Amino acid sequence: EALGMVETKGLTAAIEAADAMVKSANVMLVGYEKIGSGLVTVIVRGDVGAVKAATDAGAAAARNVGEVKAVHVIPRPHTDVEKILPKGI
Amino acid sequence: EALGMVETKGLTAAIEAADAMVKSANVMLVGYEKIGSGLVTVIVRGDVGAVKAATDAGAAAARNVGEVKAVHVIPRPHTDVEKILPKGI
Amino acid sequence: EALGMVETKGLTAAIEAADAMVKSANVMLVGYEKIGSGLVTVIVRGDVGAVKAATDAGAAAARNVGEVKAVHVIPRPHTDVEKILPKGI
Amino acid sequence: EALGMVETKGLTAAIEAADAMVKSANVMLVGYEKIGSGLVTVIVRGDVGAVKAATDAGAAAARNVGEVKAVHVIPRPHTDVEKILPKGI
Amino acid sequence: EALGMVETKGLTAAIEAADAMVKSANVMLVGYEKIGSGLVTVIVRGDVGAVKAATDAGAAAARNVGEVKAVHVIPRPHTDVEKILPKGI
Amino acid sequence: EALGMVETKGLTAAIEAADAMVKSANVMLVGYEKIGSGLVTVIVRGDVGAVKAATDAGAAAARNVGEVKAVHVIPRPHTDVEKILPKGI
Repeated sequence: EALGMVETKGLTAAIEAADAMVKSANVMLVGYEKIGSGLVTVIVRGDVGAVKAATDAGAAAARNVGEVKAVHVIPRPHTDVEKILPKGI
Repeated sequence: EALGMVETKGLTAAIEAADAMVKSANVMLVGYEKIGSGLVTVIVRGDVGAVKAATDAGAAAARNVGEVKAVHVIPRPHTDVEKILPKGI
Repeated sequence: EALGMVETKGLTAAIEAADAMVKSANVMLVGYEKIGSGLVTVIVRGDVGAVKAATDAGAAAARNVGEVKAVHVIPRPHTDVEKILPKGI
Repeated sequence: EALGMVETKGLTAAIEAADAMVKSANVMLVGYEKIGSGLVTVIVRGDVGAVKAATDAGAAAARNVGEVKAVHVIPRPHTDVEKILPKGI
Repeated sequence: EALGMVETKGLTAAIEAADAMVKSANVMLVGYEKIGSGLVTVIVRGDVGAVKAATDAGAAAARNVGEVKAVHVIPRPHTDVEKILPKGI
Repeated sequence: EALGMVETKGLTAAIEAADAMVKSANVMLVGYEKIGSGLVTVIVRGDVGAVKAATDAGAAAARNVGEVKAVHVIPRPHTDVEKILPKGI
């Protein structure tokens, strides 16, 4: 299934991206990852069409609240890449 | 229930936002999250009217003590978004 | 009881603030919190008069050793705010 | 076996590097390491030819998503160096 | 007993300060603390005369290796301040 | 025994320093330490002659891959300093 990512500087902007993502399309929220430096990445899974719409809506909503750094979609992540992503853990 | 967020650079400014928030309106303090880089987000729950007043009072009080980065309100966060927020944990 | 906070960039300046605080007035040292980015906040509890004198003495002593970021006093923190502060833990 | 490394500022750019790496050549994804400051390093193992192609494809794909910091290949890491690398842990 | 502190940006400069401190005077190495942002503080205990000589020698040696941020001596730290310092833990 | 240290900004440059160190002279790799801010220090032990050659080779190799911050050698670290260094832990 497709992979969606919205990366922000600040947790507030992230939470906004998350909410806007799940509300906008039929994607499931995997959760958020923080790599320090105030960087937070929100991750969602679903069909490519859904994930694309969600990520667009997420980044849009996030820019209003804070600083958006990265936005990307992977229609079909390699299986090995799955194991470095959470299921919601 | 509504979601309120005040994000500051520095814990001191955050504590001020927190105190001012709960004192100003009938919101419950969920706690604070730190994503590194000195970024701290204070989270509260309550009715939209309460949360809005609290967050306004929080950011105002916080700017006097330190550096306010983000302030946002979500009147009704998606259920999936609930699980990435603490209850007070 | 009153709440006192001295926030510094660097642990050395913090330790100086701490020592100067407890020596200056009758406040109890709750400990120090670090939110990353080199930010360290020293926390004390006591009567408002004591905490005010301590924090003044703390920030003064700290500026000589390092970089002071924030200094604040809350004469009576809301009860909910208590649970996000340590007792000395 | 050869060692491949792609280091990015941001987790999103890293995930892109990872996916592009395993899809491009026959390398196994060891995982990613984060040393703070938003720095994330994706690690792969395989034959030198495979690892070289993967890392090229990884950095290329990553620059489109975010900020690439370092890209390196070690055809035969010393055995002692093995123990400071994960197996996928 | 007296308290000595040498704070550096980088672990290498810190290790140099530590070695130079214990070699220079009769102070016991409590260890080092890191508050993030690359800030590392080396802590020693002993008589004020010893600690003063050690810290001077520490900062001198450290500037040659890296970046020294803070250097301070507390001839007699308050007892409460003791509990926020390690014994070597 | 002698102590060798190579400090880099980024894990990739560090791994390169490590590999180049053990391959260049007869030093044992203690491991690497990260103090945040992307700072990583590679540590090796051996005879002073070996450690000196290793550290030279390490820093040289590391500058090609990334950013080298500090390079230092301690021919005979004080015993107390031993306990703040890993054995390979």
